Amino acid sequence: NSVRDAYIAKSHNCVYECARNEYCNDLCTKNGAKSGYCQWVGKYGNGCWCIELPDNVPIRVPGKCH
Repeated sequence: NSVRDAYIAKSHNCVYECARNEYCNDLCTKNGAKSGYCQWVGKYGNGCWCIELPDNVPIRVPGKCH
């Protein structure tokens, strides 16, 4: 469908660095997701992972963050 679990991105192909869960939940839900949390030690380091983020919101994909 139109939603996916994903790292929400900020320009240009960067995760939102994090430490605490509430920050990520706030960020993710503002952007239409159901919830979110801070994933420590993931594919791109520590970043906010959103649950059921709408597909029109950019996400982290393979490539260089800058």
